[PDB]
Amino acid sequence: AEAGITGTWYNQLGSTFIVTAGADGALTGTYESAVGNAESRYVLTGRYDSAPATDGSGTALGWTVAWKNNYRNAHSATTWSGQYVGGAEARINTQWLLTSGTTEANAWKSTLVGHDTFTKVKP
Amino acid sequence: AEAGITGTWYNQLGSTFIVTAGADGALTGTYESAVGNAESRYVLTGRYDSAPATDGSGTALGWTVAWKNNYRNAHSATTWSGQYVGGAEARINTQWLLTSGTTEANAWKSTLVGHDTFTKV
Amino acid sequence: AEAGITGTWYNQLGSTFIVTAGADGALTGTYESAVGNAESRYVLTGRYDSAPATDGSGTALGWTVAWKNNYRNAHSATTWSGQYVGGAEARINTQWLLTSGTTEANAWKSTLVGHDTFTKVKP
Amino acid sequence: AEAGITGTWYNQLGSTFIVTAGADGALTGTYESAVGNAESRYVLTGRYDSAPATDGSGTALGWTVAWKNNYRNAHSATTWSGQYVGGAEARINTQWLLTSGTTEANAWKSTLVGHDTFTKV
Amino acid sequence: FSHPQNT
Amino acid sequence: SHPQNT
Amino acid sequence: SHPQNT
Amino acid sequence: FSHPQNT
Repeated sequence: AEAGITGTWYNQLGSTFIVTAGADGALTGTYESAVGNAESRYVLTGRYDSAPATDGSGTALGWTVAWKNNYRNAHSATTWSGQYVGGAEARINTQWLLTSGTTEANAWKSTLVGHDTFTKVKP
Repeated sequence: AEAGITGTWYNQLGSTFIVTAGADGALTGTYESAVGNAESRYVLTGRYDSAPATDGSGTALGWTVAWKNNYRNAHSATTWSGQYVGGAEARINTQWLLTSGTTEANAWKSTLVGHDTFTKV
Repeated sequence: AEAGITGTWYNQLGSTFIVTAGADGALTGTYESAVGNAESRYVLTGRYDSAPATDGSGTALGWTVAWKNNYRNAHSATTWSGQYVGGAEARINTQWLLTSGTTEANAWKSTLVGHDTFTKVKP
Repeated sequence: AEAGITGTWYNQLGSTFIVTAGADGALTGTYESAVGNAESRYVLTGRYDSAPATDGSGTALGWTVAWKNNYRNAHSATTWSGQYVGGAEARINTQWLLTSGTTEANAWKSTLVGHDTFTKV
Repeated sequence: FSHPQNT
Repeated sequence: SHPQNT
Repeated sequence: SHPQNT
Repeated sequence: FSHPQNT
Protein backbone atom coordinates (compact mmCIF):
# COMPACT_ATOMS: atom_id res chain seq x y z
CA ALA A 1 0.00 0.00 0.00
CA GLU A 2 1.44 3.42 -0.94
CA ALA A 3 1.24 5.06 2.49
CA GLY A 4 3.83 2.79 4.18
CA ILE A 5 6.47 3.36 1.48
CA THR A 6 6.10 7.15 1.54
CA GLY A 7 8.67 8.83 3.84
CA THR A 8 12.33 9.44 4.60
CA TRP A 9 14.58 6.30 4.58
CA TYR A 10 18.35 5.63 5.12
CA ASN A 11 20.83 2.91 4.27
CA GLN A 12 23.87 1.42 6.01
CA LEU A 13 26.36 3.89 4.36
CA GLY A 14 24.30 6.99 5.41
CA SER A 15 22.61 8.01 2.10
CA THR A 16 19.10 9.60 2.22
CA PHE A 17 16.17 8.76 -0.05
CA ILE A 18 12.83 10.82 0.12
CA VAL A 19 9.92 9.18 -1.77
CA THR A 20 6.14 9.71 -2.39
CA ALA A 21 4.08 6.70 -3.58
CA GLY A 22 1.22 7.83 -5.94
CA ALA A 23 -2.02 5.75 -6.16
CA ASP A 24 -1.45 4.54 -9.74
CA GLY A 25 1.93 2.81 -8.99
CA ALA A 26 4.37 5.84 -9.38
CA LEU A 27 7.42 6.76 -7.26
CA THR A 28 9.15 10.24 -7.32
CA GLY A 29 11.48 11.97 -4.88
CA THR A 30 15.17 12.78 -4.41
CA TYR A 31 18.38 10.89 -3.48
CA GLU A 32 21.32 12.30 -1.40
CA SER A 33 24.70 10.88 -0.10
CA ALA A 34 25.76 11.34 3.65
CA VAL A 35 27.61 14.59 3.07
CA GLY A 36 24.04 15.83 3.09
CA ASN A 37 23.33 19.32 1.86
CA ALA A 38 21.69 20.42 -1.35
CA GLU A 39 24.11 18.93 -3.82
CA SER A 40 24.22 15.55 -3.53
CA ARG A 41 20.44 15.82 -4.26
CA TYR A 42 19.44 14.04 -7.47
CA VAL A 43 15.94 13.28 -9.01
CA LEU A 44 14.64 9.69 -8.83
CA THR A 45 11.67 8.10 -10.66
CA GLY A 46 10.30 4.53 -10.12
CA ARG A 47 7.22 2.14 -9.91
CA TYR A 48 5.85 -0.28 -7.28
CA ASP A 49 3.09 -2.94 -6.99
CA SER A 50 0.05 -0.86 -5.89
CA ALA A 51 -2.00 -4.11 -5.21
CA PRO A 52 0.37 -6.42 -3.19
CA ALA A 53 -0.45 -10.10 -2.38
CA THR A 54 -1.75 -10.47 1.21
CA ASP A 55 0.27 -13.18 3.17
CA GLY A 56 3.48 -11.82 4.74
CA SER A 57 4.76 -11.22 1.22
CA GLY A 58 6.76 -8.04 0.49
CA THR A 59 5.85 -5.38 -2.10
CA ALA A 60 8.07 -5.42 -5.19
CA LEU A 61 9.46 -2.01 -6.33
CA GLY A 62 12.34 -0.45 -8.27
CA TRP A 63 13.75 3.04 -9.17
CA THR A 64 16.49 4.86 -11.21
CA VAL A 65 18.82 7.84 -10.41
CA ALA A 66 20.99 9.37 -13.28
CA TRP A 67 23.94 11.09 -11.58
CA LYS A 68 23.58 14.52 -13.18
CA ASN A 69 22.25 17.62 -11.33
CA ASN A 70 22.89 21.39 -11.67
CA TYR A 71 26.34 21.16 -9.95
CA ARG A 72 27.82 17.78 -11.05
CA ASN A 73 27.65 15.10 -13.78
CA ALA A 74 29.08 11.61 -13.06
CA HIS A 75 27.96 10.18 -16.50
CA SER A 76 26.28 7.15 -14.84
CA ALA A 77 22.90 5.72 -13.70
CA THR A 78 22.07 3.37 -10.76
CA THR A 79 18.91 1.11 -10.67
CA TRP A 80 17.79 -0.49 -7.31
CA SER A 81 15.38 -3.52 -7.53
CA GLY A 82 13.93 -5.05 -4.26
CA GLN A 83 11.00 -5.41 -1.85
CA TYR A 84 9.32 -3.46 0.88
CA VAL A 85 8.66 -5.52 4.00
CA GLY A 86 6.46 -3.49 6.31
CA GLY A 87 5.93 -4.01 10.03
CA ALA A 88 7.13 -2.12 13.12
CA GLU A 89 10.63 -1.98 11.65
CA ALA A 90 9.71 -1.26 8.02
CA ARG A 91 12.60 -2.18 5.62
CA ILE A 92 13.37 -1.95 1.91
CA ASN A 93 15.91 -4.63 0.93
CA THR A 94 17.53 -4.16 -2.51
CA GLN A 95 20.19 -5.20 -4.98
CA TRP A 96 21.55 -2.50 -7.34
CA LEU A 97 23.42 -2.11 -10.65
CA LEU A 98 25.56 1.10 -11.36
CA THR A 99 26.36 1.50 -15.19
CA SER A 100 28.97 4.17 -16.40
CA GLY A 101 29.11 5.50 -20.02
CA THR A 102 32.27 3.90 -21.64
CA THR A 103 33.94 3.53 -25.05
CA GLU A 104 33.16 0.22 -26.98
CA ALA A 105 36.53 -1.14 -25.92
CA ASN A 106 35.84 -0.77 -22.14
CA ALA A 107 32.27 -1.90 -22.15
CA TRP A 108 33.02 -5.28 -20.49
CA LYS A 109 33.82 -3.50 -17.17
CA SER A 110 31.04 -0.82 -17.22
CA THR A 111 28.69 -2.20 -14.50
CA LEU A 112 29.03 -2.60 -10.71
CA VAL A 113 26.62 -4.72 -8.52
CA GLY A 114 25.89 -4.56 -4.82
CA HIS A 115 23.08 -4.45 -2.27
CA ASP A 116 21.50 -1.95 0.20
CA THR A 117 19.14 -2.05 3.21
CA PHE A 118 16.97 0.99 4.00
CA THR A 119 15.43 1.72 7.46
CA LYS A 120 12.50 4.17 7.62
CA VAL A 121 12.57 7.26 9.85
CA LYS A 122 9.62 9.63 9.00
CA PRO A 123 6.77 9.86 6.46
CA ALA B 1 23.47 10.65 -29.97
CA GLU B 2 21.09 12.06 -27.23
CA ALA B 3 17.52 12.19 -28.69
CA GLY B 4 18.15 9.09 -30.91
CA ILE B 5 16.83 7.21 -27.83
CA THR B 6 13.28 8.34 -28.68
CA GLY B 7 11.72 5.63 -30.89
CA THR B 8 10.65 1.93 -30.97
CA TRP B 9 13.11 -0.78 -29.81
CA TYR B 10 13.00 -4.63 -29.88
CA ASN B 11 15.11 -7.04 -27.74
CA GLN B 12 16.43 -10.46 -28.86
CA LEU B 13 13.22 -12.34 -27.72
CA GLY B 14 10.64 -10.06 -29.51
CA SER B 15 9.65 -7.76 -26.58
CA THR B 16 8.93 -4.13 -27.65
CA PHE B 17 9.96 -0.94 -25.80
CA ILE B 18 8.55 2.50 -26.99
CA VAL B 19 10.19 5.57 -25.36
CA THR B 20 10.10 9.36 -25.21
CA ALA B 21 13.27 11.02 -23.86
CA GLY B 22 12.66 14.56 -22.29
CA ALA B 23 15.34 17.30 -22.74
CA ASP B 24 16.18 17.32 -19.03
CA GLY B 25 16.71 13.59 -18.45
CA ALA B 26 13.32 11.83 -18.13
CA LEU B 27 12.42 8.60 -19.90
CA THR B 28 8.71 7.69 -20.34
CA GLY B 29 6.84 5.06 -22.37
CA THR B 30 5.43 1.53 -22.57
CA TYR B 31 6.86 -2.09 -22.66
CA GLU B 32 5.08 -5.14 -24.04
CA SER B 33 6.10 -8.85 -24.41
CA ALA B 34 6.02 -10.96 -27.64
CA VAL B 35 2.61 -12.54 -28.74
CA GLY B 36 1.83 -8.79 -29.39
CA ASN B 37 -1.68 -8.69 -27.87
CA ALA B 38 -2.78 -5.25 -26.77
CA GLU B 39 -2.16 -5.86 -23.07
CA SER B 40 1.00 -7.37 -22.55
CA ARG B 41 1.70 -3.53 -22.18
CA TYR B 42 2.90 -1.99 -19.01
CA VAL B 43 4.09 1.54 -18.04
CA LEU B 44 7.80 2.41 -17.63
CA THR B 45 9.53 5.44 -16.16
CA GLY B 46 13.32 6.05 -16.04
CA ARG B 47 16.23 8.59 -16.24
CA TYR B 48 19.27 9.06 -18.58
CA ASP B 49 22.34 11.39 -18.85
CA SER B 50 21.09 14.46 -20.85
CA ALA B 51 24.59 15.95 -21.20
CA PRO B 52 26.88 12.97 -22.12
CA ALA B 53 30.67 13.12 -22.61
CA THR B 54 32.40 14.20 -25.83
CA ASP B 55 34.79 11.29 -26.21
CA GLY B 56 33.15 8.32 -28.03
CA SER B 57 31.42 7.16 -24.76
CA GLY B 58 27.85 5.81 -24.61
CA THR B 59 24.94 7.49 -22.82
CA ALA B 60 24.15 5.94 -19.37
CA LEU B 61 20.44 5.17 -18.72
CA GLY B 62 17.97 3.01 -16.72
CA TRP B 63 14.19 2.31 -16.22
CA THR B 64 11.67 0.25 -14.12
CA VAL B 65 8.48 -1.77 -15.01
CA ALA B 66 6.25 -3.02 -12.19
CA TRP B 67 4.39 -5.96 -13.71
CA LYS B 68 0.82 -4.86 -13.12
CA ASN B 69 -1.71 -3.38 -15.54
CA ASN B 70 -5.56 -3.80 -15.76
CA TYR B 71 -5.49 -7.53 -16.50
CA ARG B 72 -2.52 -9.08 -14.69
CA ASN B 73 -0.41 -8.58 -11.57
CA ALA B 74 2.69 -10.76 -11.35
CA HIS B 75 3.82 -9.21 -7.98
CA SER B 76 7.28 -8.35 -9.34
CA ALA B 77 9.36 -5.48 -10.93
CA THR B 78 12.37 -5.36 -13.35
CA THR B 79 15.08 -2.63 -13.63
CA TRP B 80 17.40 -2.38 -16.65
CA SER B 81 20.72 -0.40 -16.26
CA GLY B 82 22.91 0.12 -19.34
CA GLN B 83 24.00 2.45 -22.13
CA TYR B 84 22.97 3.78 -25.53
CA VAL B 85 25.29 3.86 -28.53
CA GLY B 86 24.33 5.58 -31.73
CA GLY B 87 25.67 5.34 -35.21
CA ALA B 88 24.18 3.76 -38.32
CA GLU B 89 23.40 0.67 -36.12
CA ALA B 90 22.14 2.14 -32.85
CA ARG B 91 21.63 -0.12 -29.83
CA ILE B 92 21.08 -0.15 -26.09
CA ASN B 93 23.11 -2.75 -24.15
CA THR B 94 21.68 -3.73 -20.72
CA GLN B 95 21.67 -6.03 -17.71
CA TRP B 96 18.52 -6.42 -15.50
CA LEU B 97 17.31 -7.52 -12.02
CA LEU B 98 13.78 -9.10 -11.64
CA THR B 99 12.60 -9.13 -7.95
CA SER B 100 9.39 -10.93 -6.86
CA GLY B 101 7.49 -10.12 -3.63
CA THR B 102 8.23 -13.18 -1.39
CA THR B 103 7.64 -14.32 2.23
CA GLU B 104 10.80 -13.96 4.43
CA ALA B 105 11.68 -17.69 4.12
CA ASN B 106 12.01 -17.45 0.40
CA ALA B 107 13.72 -14.05 0.38
CA TRP B 108 17.15 -15.61 -0.55
CA LYS B 109 15.78 -16.83 -3.91
CA SER B 110 13.80 -13.60 -4.74
CA THR B 111 15.93 -12.03 -7.58
CA LEU B 112 16.86 -13.18 -11.16
CA VAL B 113 19.69 -11.49 -13.23
CA GLY B 114 20.04 -11.41 -17.10
CA HIS B 115 21.07 -9.21 -20.12
CA ASP B 116 19.18 -7.73 -23.21
CA THR B 117 20.30 -5.92 -26.32
CA PHE B 118 17.73 -3.68 -27.94
CA THR B 119 17.87 -2.50 -31.58
CA LYS B 120 15.42 -0.70 -33.90
CA VAL B 121 15.22 -3.79 -36.16
CA ALA C 1 47.61 -15.91 3.79
CA GLU C 2 46.21 -19.47 3.60
CA ALA C 3 46.13 -20.22 7.33
CA GLY C 4 43.45 -17.63 8.22
CA ILE C 5 41.01 -18.87 5.55
CA THR C 6 41.34 -22.53 6.55
CA GLY C 7 38.59 -23.62 8.99
CA THR C 8 34.87 -24.06 9.60
CA TRP C 9 32.66 -21.04 8.65
CA TYR C 10 28.87 -20.29 8.72
CA ASN C 11 26.49 -17.89 7.06
CA GLN C 12 23.34 -16.05 8.14
CA LEU C 13 20.96 -18.87 6.97
CA GLY C 14 22.90 -21.60 8.88
CA SER C 15 24.83 -23.38 6.06
CA THR C 16 28.30 -24.86 6.83
CA PHE C 17 31.41 -24.57 4.65
CA ILE C 18 34.70 -26.49 5.56
CA VAL C 19 37.76 -25.33 3.56
CA THR C 20 41.57 -25.97 3.37
CA ALA C 21 43.75 -23.32 1.65
CA GLY C 22 46.77 -24.96 -0.15
CA ALA C 23 50.04 -22.96 -0.62
CA ASP C 24 49.74 -22.66 -4.42
CA GLY C 25 46.33 -20.83 -4.37
CA ALA C 26 43.90 -23.89 -4.20
CA LEU C 27 40.70 -24.29 -2.15
CA THR C 28 38.94 -27.70 -1.49
CA GLY C 29 36.42 -28.81 1.11
CA THR C 30 32.69 -29.51 1.49
CA TYR C 31 29.44 -27.49 1.68
CA GLU C 32 26.34 -28.38 3.82
CA SER C 33 22.88 -26.71 4.47
CA ALA C 34 21.54 -26.25 8.13
CA VAL C 35 19.71 -29.57 8.22
CA GLY C 36 23.25 -30.74 8.81
CA ASN C 37 24.02 -34.41 8.53
CA ALA C 38 25.90 -36.25 5.81
CA GLU C 39 23.67 -35.42 2.87
CA SER C 40 23.58 -32.08 2.33
CA ARG C 41 27.40 -32.48 1.97
CA TYR C 42 28.65 -31.52 -1.50
CA VAL C 43 32.27 -31.13 -2.90
CA LEU C 44 33.58 -27.59 -3.50
CA THR C 45 36.69 -26.46 -5.43
CA GLY C 46 38.06 -22.86 -5.67
CA ARG C 47 41.14 -20.45 -5.82
CA TYR C 48 42.32 -17.46 -3.76
CA ASP C 49 45.08 -14.78 -3.92
CA SER C 50 48.01 -16.50 -2.12
CA ALA C 51 50.04 -13.17 -2.10
CA PRO C 52 47.53 -10.46 -0.88
CA ALA C 53 48.33 -6.68 -0.93
CA THR C 54 49.36 -5.44 2.55
CA ASP C 55 47.22 -2.35 3.63
CA GLY C 56 43.89 -3.33 5.24
CA SER C 57 42.87 -4.77 1.89
CA GLY C 58 40.90 -8.05 1.80
CA THR C 59 41.98 -11.25 0.01
CA ALA C 60 40.00 -11.98 -3.15
CA LEU C 61 38.67 -15.58 -3.53
CA GLY C 62 35.93 -17.60 -5.25
CA TRP C 63 34.56 -21.21 -5.38
CA THR C 64 31.96 -23.50 -7.11
CA VAL C 65 29.56 -26.22 -5.79
CA ALA C 66 27.59 -28.42 -8.36
CA TRP C 67 24.50 -29.70 -6.52
CA LYS C 68 24.95 -33.41 -7.21
CA ASN C 69 26.11 -35.96 -4.57
CA ASN C 70 25.46 -39.71 -4.03
CA TYR C 71 21.90 -39.10 -2.68
CA ARG C 72 20.54 -36.10 -4.68
CA ASN C 73 20.94 -34.16 -7.96
CA ALA C 74 19.49 -30.61 -8.21
CA HIS C 75 20.87 -30.04 -11.80
CA SER C 76 22.46 -26.69 -10.80
CA ALA C 77 25.75 -24.99 -9.80
CA THR C 78 26.38 -21.99 -7.46
CA THR C 79 29.55 -19.75 -7.69
CA TRP C 80 30.43 -17.37 -4.74
CA SER C 81 32.87 -14.46 -5.51
CA GLY C 82 34.08 -12.17 -2.60
CA GLN C 83 36.83 -11.21 -0.15
CA TYR C 84 38.27 -12.42 3.10
CA VAL C 85 38.73 -9.66 5.66
CA GLY C 86 40.72 -11.05 8.55
CA GLY C 87 40.97 -9.64 12.06
CA ALA C 88 39.53 -10.73 15.42
CA GLU C 89 36.15 -11.26 13.77
CA ALA C 90 37.33 -12.83 10.51
CA ARG C 91 34.64 -12.54 7.75
CA ILE C 92 34.15 -13.68 4.15
CA ASN C 93 31.72 -11.33 2.36
CA THR C 94 30.36 -12.65 -0.97
CA GLN C 95 27.90 -12.26 -3.82
CA TRP C 96 26.69 -15.47 -5.54
CA LEU C 97 25.07 -16.67 -8.78
CA LEU C 98 22.96 -19.97 -8.86
CA THR C 99 22.45 -21.30 -12.52
CA SER C 100 19.92 -24.21 -13.24
CA GLY C 101 20.04 -26.38 -16.43
CA THR C 102 17.02 -25.24 -18.63
CA THR C 103 15.62 -25.73 -22.14
CA GLU C 104 16.58 -22.98 -24.75
CA ALA C 105 13.15 -21.44 -24.31
CA ASN C 106 13.55 -20.87 -20.52
CA ALA C 107 17.12 -19.74 -20.53
CA TRP C 108 16.27 -16.07 -19.80
CA LYS C 109 15.21 -16.99 -16.21
CA SER C 110 17.97 -19.58 -15.41
CA THR C 111 20.11 -17.56 -12.93
CA LEU C 112 19.50 -16.25 -9.39
CA VAL C 113 21.75 -13.64 -7.61
CA GLY C 114 22.20 -12.90 -3.93
CA HIS C 115 24.81 -12.35 -1.22
CA ASP C 116 26.17 -14.17 1.88
CA THR C 117 28.30 -13.32 4.95
CA PHE C 118 30.38 -16.05 6.62
CA THR C 119 31.64 -15.90 10.25
CA LYS C 120 34.53 -18.22 11.22
CA VAL C 121 34.26 -20.67 14.13
CA LYS C 122 37.24 -23.15 14.10
CA PRO C 123 40.28 -23.97 11.92
CA ALA D 1 26.37 -33.73 -24.38
CA GLU D 2 28.52 -34.41 -21.21
CA ALA D 3 32.18 -34.86 -22.32
CA GLY D 4 31.76 -32.40 -25.27
CA ILE D 5 32.86 -29.82 -22.64
CA THR D 6 36.45 -31.09 -22.92
CA GLY D 7 38.20 -28.98 -25.60
CA THR D 8 39.30 -25.40 -26.50
CA TRP D 9 36.79 -22.51 -26.22
CA TYR D 10 36.94 -18.80 -27.21
CA ASN D 11 34.70 -15.95 -25.89
CA GLN D 12 33.50 -12.93 -27.90
CA LEU D 13 36.63 -10.80 -27.02
CA GLY D 14 39.32 -13.42 -28.00
CA SER D 15 40.06 -14.92 -24.53
CA THR D 16 40.83 -18.70 -24.63
CA PHE D 17 39.63 -21.35 -22.14
CA ILE D 18 41.10 -24.96 -22.35
CA VAL D 19 39.31 -27.56 -20.16
CA THR D 20 39.35 -31.20 -19.08
CA ALA D 21 36.07 -32.52 -17.61
CA GLY D 22 36.53 -35.56 -15.19
CA ALA D 23 33.86 -38.35 -15.15
CA ASP D 24 32.75 -37.48 -11.63
CA GLY D 25 32.21 -33.73 -12.01
CA ALA D 26 35.58 -31.91 -11.88
CA LEU D 27 36.65 -29.19 -14.30
CA THR D 28 40.38 -28.38 -14.67
CA GLY D 29 42.43 -26.31 -17.13
CA THR D 30 43.88 -22.92 -18.08
CA TYR D 31 42.50 -19.44 -19.16
CA GLU D 32 44.40 -16.81 -21.09
CA SER D 33 43.45 -13.30 -22.43
CA ALA D 34 43.79 -12.05 -26.06
CA VAL D 35 47.29 -10.75 -27.24
CA GLY D 36 48.08 -14.54 -26.91
CA ASN D 37 51.46 -14.23 -25.15
CA ALA D 38 52.45 -17.29 -23.16
CA GLU D 39 51.56 -15.81 -19.78
CA SER D 40 48.38 -14.24 -19.89
CA ARG D 41 47.61 -17.88 -18.64
CA TYR D 42 46.17 -18.62 -15.30
CA VAL D 43 44.87 -21.82 -13.60
CA LEU D 44 41.13 -22.59 -13.26
CA THR D 45 39.27 -25.19 -11.24
CA GLY D 46 35.47 -25.80 -11.26
CA ARG D 47 32.57 -28.34 -11.05
CA TYR D 48 29.71 -29.38 -13.44
CA ASP D 49 26.64 -31.74 -13.36
CA SER D 50 28.02 -35.19 -14.45
CA ALA D 51 24.53 -36.76 -14.69
CA PRO D 52 22.35 -34.11 -16.48
CA ALA D 53 18.61 -34.41 -17.20
CA THR D 54 17.12 -36.26 -20.18
CA ASP D 55 14.79 -33.55 -21.44
CA GLY D 56 16.59 -31.09 -23.80
CA SER D 57 18.08 -29.15 -20.78
CA GLY D 58 21.64 -27.78 -20.70
CA THR D 59 24.39 -28.94 -18.34
CA ALA D 60 24.93 -26.60 -15.32
CA LEU D 61 28.59 -25.66 -14.60
CA GLY D 62 30.92 -23.05 -13.01
CA TRP D 63 34.66 -22.22 -12.41
CA THR D 64 37.03 -19.69 -10.68
CA VAL D 65 40.30 -17.92 -11.80
CA ALA D 66 42.32 -15.99 -9.21
CA TRP D 67 44.32 -13.50 -11.24
CA LYS D 68 47.82 -14.38 -10.14
CA ASN D 69 50.51 -16.39 -11.93
CA ASN D 70 54.37 -16.00 -11.95
CA TYR D 71 54.39 -12.56 -13.58
CA ARG D 72 51.31 -10.64 -12.43
CA ASN D 73 48.97 -10.39 -9.45
CA ALA D 74 45.88 -8.26 -10.00
CA HIS D 75 44.48 -8.95 -6.45
CA SER D 76 41.13 -10.15 -7.82
CA ALA D 77 39.15 -13.33 -8.82
CA THR D 78 36.33 -14.07 -11.36
CA THR D 79 33.62 -16.80 -11.17
CA TRP D 80 31.53 -17.80 -14.21
CA SER D 81 28.18 -19.66 -13.60
CA GLY D 82 26.22 -20.94 -16.61
CA GLN D 83 25.33 -23.88 -18.83
CA TYR D 84 26.59 -25.99 -21.72
CA VAL D 85 24.51 -26.82 -24.78
CA GLY D 86 25.69 -29.25 -27.38
CA GLY D 87 24.62 -29.88 -30.90
CA ALA D 88 26.35 -29.08 -34.18
CA GLU D 89 26.99 -25.55 -32.75
CA ALA D 90 27.99 -26.17 -29.13
CA ARG D 91 28.29 -23.23 -26.72
CA ILE D 92 28.55 -22.29 -23.07
CA ASN D 93 26.41 -19.32 -21.97
CA THR D 94 27.59 -17.52 -18.79
CA GLN D 95 27.39 -14.56 -16.44
CA TRP D 96 30.37 -13.62 -14.15
CA LEU D 97 31.32 -11.69 -10.97
CA LEU D 98 34.83 -10.03 -10.72
CA THR D 99 35.72 -9.10 -7.07
CA SER D 100 38.87 -7.06 -6.21
CA GLY D 101 40.51 -7.04 -2.74
CA THR D 102 39.63 -3.53 -1.37
CA THR D 103 39.95 -1.55 1.89
CA GLU D 104 36.63 -1.39 3.87
CA ALA D 105 35.82 2.15 2.60
CA ASN D 106 35.76 1.00 -0.97
CA ALA D 107 34.02 -2.31 -0.29
CA TRP D 108 30.69 -1.05 -1.83
CA LYS D 109 32.32 -0.68 -5.27
CA SER D 110 34.33 -3.99 -5.14
CA THR D 111 32.40 -6.22 -7.67
CA LEU D 112 31.76 -5.99 -11.48
CA VAL D 113 29.07 -8.16 -13.28
CA GLY D 114 29.02 -9.18 -17.03
CA HIS D 115 28.21 -12.05 -19.50
CA ASP D 116 30.31 -14.22 -21.98
CA THR D 117 29.40 -16.75 -24.64
CA PHE D 118 32.07 -19.29 -25.46
CA THR D 119 32.19 -21.32 -28.71
CA LYS D 120 34.79 -23.61 -30.33
CA VAL D 121 35.19 -21.16 -33.25
CA PHE E 1 8.09 -19.77 -12.55
CA SER E 2 6.89 -17.97 -15.79
CA HIS E 3 6.44 -14.27 -16.15
CA PRO E 4 5.30 -11.36 -18.58
CA GLN E 5 8.77 -9.99 -19.28
CA ASN E 6 9.44 -12.36 -22.22
CA THR E 7 7.49 -14.30 -24.77
CA SER F 1 13.34 -26.27 -2.72
CA HIS F 2 17.07 -25.92 -3.41
CA PRO F 3 19.94 -27.51 -1.32
CA GLN F 4 21.85 -24.22 -1.19
CA ASN F 5 19.75 -22.91 1.71
CA THR F 6 16.83 -23.76 3.92
CA SER G 1 34.76 8.79 -6.23
CA HIS G 2 31.08 8.25 -7.09
CA PRO G 3 28.08 10.28 -5.67
CA GLN G 4 26.14 7.09 -4.89
CA ASN G 5 27.99 6.55 -1.62
CA THR G 6 30.75 7.93 0.54
CA PHE H 1 40.67 0.15 -13.76
CA SER H 2 42.09 -2.38 -16.37
CA HIS H 3 42.53 -6.05 -15.78
CA PRO H 4 43.83 -9.45 -17.34
CA GLN H 5 40.41 -10.98 -17.95
CA ASN H 6 39.98 -9.40 -21.42
CA THR H 7 42.14 -8.12 -24.21
